Amino acid sequence: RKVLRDNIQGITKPAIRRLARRGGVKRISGLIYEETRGVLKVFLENVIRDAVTYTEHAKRKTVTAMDVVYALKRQGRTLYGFGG
Amino acid sequence: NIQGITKPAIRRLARRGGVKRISGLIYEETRGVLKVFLENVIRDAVTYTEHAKRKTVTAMDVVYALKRQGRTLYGFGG
Amino acid sequence: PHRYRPGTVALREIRRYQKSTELLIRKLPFQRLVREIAQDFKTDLRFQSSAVMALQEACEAYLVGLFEDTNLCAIHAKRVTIMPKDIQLARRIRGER
Amino acid sequence: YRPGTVALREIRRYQKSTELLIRKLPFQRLVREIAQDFKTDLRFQSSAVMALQEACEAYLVGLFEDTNLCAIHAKRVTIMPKDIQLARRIRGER
Amino acid sequence: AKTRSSRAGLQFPVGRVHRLLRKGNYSERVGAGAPVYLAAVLEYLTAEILELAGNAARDNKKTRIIPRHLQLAIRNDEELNKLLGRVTIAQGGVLPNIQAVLLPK
Amino acid sequence: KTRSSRAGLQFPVGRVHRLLRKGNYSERVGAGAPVYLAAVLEYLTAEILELAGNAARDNKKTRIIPRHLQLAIRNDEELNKLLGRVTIAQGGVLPNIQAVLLP
Amino acid sequence: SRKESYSIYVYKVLKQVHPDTGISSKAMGIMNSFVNDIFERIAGEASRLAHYNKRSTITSREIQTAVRLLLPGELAKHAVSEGTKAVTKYTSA
Amino acid sequence: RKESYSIYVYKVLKQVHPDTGISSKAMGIMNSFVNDIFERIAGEASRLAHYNKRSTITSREIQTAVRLLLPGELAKHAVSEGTKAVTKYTSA
DNA sequence: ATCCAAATGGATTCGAATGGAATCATTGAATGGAAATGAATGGAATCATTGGTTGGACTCAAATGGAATTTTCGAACAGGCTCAAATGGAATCTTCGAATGGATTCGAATGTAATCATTTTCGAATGGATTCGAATGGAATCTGAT
DNA sequence: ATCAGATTCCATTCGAATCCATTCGAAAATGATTACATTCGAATCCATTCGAAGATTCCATTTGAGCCTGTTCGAAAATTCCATTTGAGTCCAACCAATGATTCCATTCATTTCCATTCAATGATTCCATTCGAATCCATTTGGAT
Repeated sequence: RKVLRDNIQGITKPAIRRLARRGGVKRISGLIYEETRGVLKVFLENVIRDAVTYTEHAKRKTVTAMDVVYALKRQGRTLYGFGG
Repeated sequence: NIQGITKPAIRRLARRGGVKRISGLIYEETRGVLKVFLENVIRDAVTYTEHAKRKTVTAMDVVYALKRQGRTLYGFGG
Repeated sequence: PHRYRPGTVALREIRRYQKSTELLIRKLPFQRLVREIAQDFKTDLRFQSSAVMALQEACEAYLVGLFEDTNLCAIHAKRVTIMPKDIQLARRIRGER
Repeated sequence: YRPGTVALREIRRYQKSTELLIRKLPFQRLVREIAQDFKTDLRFQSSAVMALQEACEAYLVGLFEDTNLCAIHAKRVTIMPKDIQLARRIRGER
Repeated sequence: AKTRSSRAGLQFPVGRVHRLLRKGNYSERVGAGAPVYLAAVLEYLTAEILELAGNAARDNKKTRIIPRHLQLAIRNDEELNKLLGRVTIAQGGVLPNIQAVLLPK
Repeated sequence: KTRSSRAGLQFPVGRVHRLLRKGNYSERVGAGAPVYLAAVLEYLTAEILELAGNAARDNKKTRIIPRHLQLAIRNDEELNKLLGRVTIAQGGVLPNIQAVLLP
Repeated sequence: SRKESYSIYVYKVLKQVHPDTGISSKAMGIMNSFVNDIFERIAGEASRLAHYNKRSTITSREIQTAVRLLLPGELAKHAVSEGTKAVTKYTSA
Repeated sequence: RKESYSIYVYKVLKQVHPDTGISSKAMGIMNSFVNDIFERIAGEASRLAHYNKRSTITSREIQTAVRLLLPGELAKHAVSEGTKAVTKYTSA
């Protein structure tokens, strides 16, 4: 498969802008869209790391939504609706 | 007794947090927040004390309470 | 031609998305991004669609929450606009730094 | 001595110290009152009131550093209740 | 041939909650009344959440509860919100709140 | 003759084994888990005690009292992250003073 | 592939409260997440409870003081009630 | 009766720093540290054994537990010190 | 207050994915007769704390005095909102091979379990200490005016 | 800036006092040790599930023009808050005298644990039923310009 480089830029200016709306934000500065993609990255790393560690104590090479779940739980952000 | 915690004690606690200047309405808000804290902790503390059917709070119970609140304490045995 | 004045399609949009629950990041760009983070973590990994859906969900949750707290940091300093300085204050008091 | 730098010197005074910054047990006065509004004929271990005071002032120094950052963020050098409420709201305590 | 869910007047299976207490290694032995009292707290909590949800379900004109309704149910009930402070609902949404200072002059 | 020596550790391995069975963690406890764990505990204490000793004296005091422990933990990023949610008795704060407030 | 869920009982308790209204399988999911989360928070809290006092069994008293410890305010009251009666009605055969 | 780690933290201390000792308050803090950490690790191991539904905690569980709790290279160094302790134990 | 313009509701209808039944079969609650514990049970030393009353001593509570932080303005600057035409690529569909799970068989290798006997570890005093609270002298420092 | 006088830290020695040190007996703990149990680490053959790729529609993405207003600007006004002495007010800590409240036994009964051995409960199936995800519309805005 093709190389995976630079997908954090698929999170566009508008998608970040909506996510500002539903959080109740009026005017969005220019320096925000980089700073958003920054924090989102850190976030998804810490969760995806922790998901995959579960996957491979599980000795599976498919990440289960349960492992996404446990991961999130471990982080202090409990998620409902994917518990199966 | 909430004012037995005086203005000087409060301002010192403001110092160790590294603050320059203190507002007049602060000490009030302080006594408020300390009160809510000491309340949520002591409540959980006491629940630990008398599930034990003991009516004296052990420092272990304060520790457990603090653990349950998410503010962990080291040095009293927990 | 008419121009709605600065800020009032913004309010229209806050009420727009707050009254909806749809996922706000476009699903495929996200899905790649997850495969990149996951792969440059570990290789030859496969996902359940429920597992990226789970992710994106938790993610927009996380982000929209942070955006509310950021906006309060904006308001507190008497600004109408969120800056990075705000996000760094929000995540500092949230204890993420 | 000029305004504001006996404040700095005092910052260094107490940060360079670990002393309990609230007096004795006017604190435990307050502790026993709060406690008996929960249950009566209660007794404390001296270690347990010390424990409380400890975690409590710890808590307060935390809230004061965060509030102080809120003060700075608003261009101000002085902490106001508005600050304490912003801090306590972001922490999720409200 | 008596089921325990009847004997305490509950819908939530008490026998199950007993098995799950043992299969979870919470302590080596389980009293007879602990699974009961707990199946009670869970059935009660379910009940409370479900008919708070129904309220906003029919205030948005719908015969059926979708996660949104649940989310609005929890977020508007102070004690439940507090209980679920760290929980995030699948497909939940937010409360239509707008900070005051952002309204026109 | 203790398993701690046979694994080369100072931290009691037998104790950790018992404390694993009676802590209700699962009905069965592997043979290597208590060892590996007693190791992580000896190591982590060790790391702490050493960073604590270093920071114990640049100020020339005999031994590690709580403050020394505090400065040890709060100065080492990985420890501070691990223990961010812990509060040390008699700890203190790092002498930080925000710049905007300096002369 | 067959094992467990609470969906039956959330469905009945649903008909008890709001007999008109139905439930969509996603929102049903979120309820499963809720029962599971809560079962776990309570049983853990109870288990550390038995442990701090050095006793090998979990009783109703334990589940109770667990419920008093987790739940905020008035649903903590309402819960202790609902349980205390579930139990006293139980020991009655 | 009853237990404390003060013995082994004292040994480990002078093994590491034969220069320095410890004041009983800081000793307490250390006991608390060991207890907290033991607890976090063992619990994470226990849910780990549960999420994949197996009745034993092995070295392997303690391991992905430690990878899960400890940040970065303190996790790597830790996996080490323990992974060696175990084979040198098992070699008899 | 005025007519005007895109946008916002929320009430009509349309084929379709979603929910909620009835039905057959696999687990799992549940009976019920011994096996093993568990918690009070009344009965006792022991510890660990309420309780006053005691002095030197900071530590507090007020109240002068002014000095700079905060507020409020009013002005200059620029950044972000808004709109519109191209078009990029997501979203949808439906295909399809087979890597990767998974139910279920299966046994050597691993962890329990009484049951002992040996030693480690605790607690409690007993003998050098190690740093607390002064003692000041000296940069070091802060800040008032030739 | 390098005077210029005070507080003030910032340390080099002292005579002590609150611990920690190693010692020094008396449980509770670990480690073996044969003797059972069990868990799974080890082979399969099924079966979900996912990765992929091509194609066609049009929903959004982007990008740049244009300018309103929100940020930061420097300044000017008003006020809350630091520094500083003085009153006295309540602490530090000091033992110290008392019997409540722990908590540890050496008994028993009630309670939970087992373990087959069935009894319903529950969960997986289609199985064909309805809210509803789209679809326009104009009532009702609501907007910003007259």
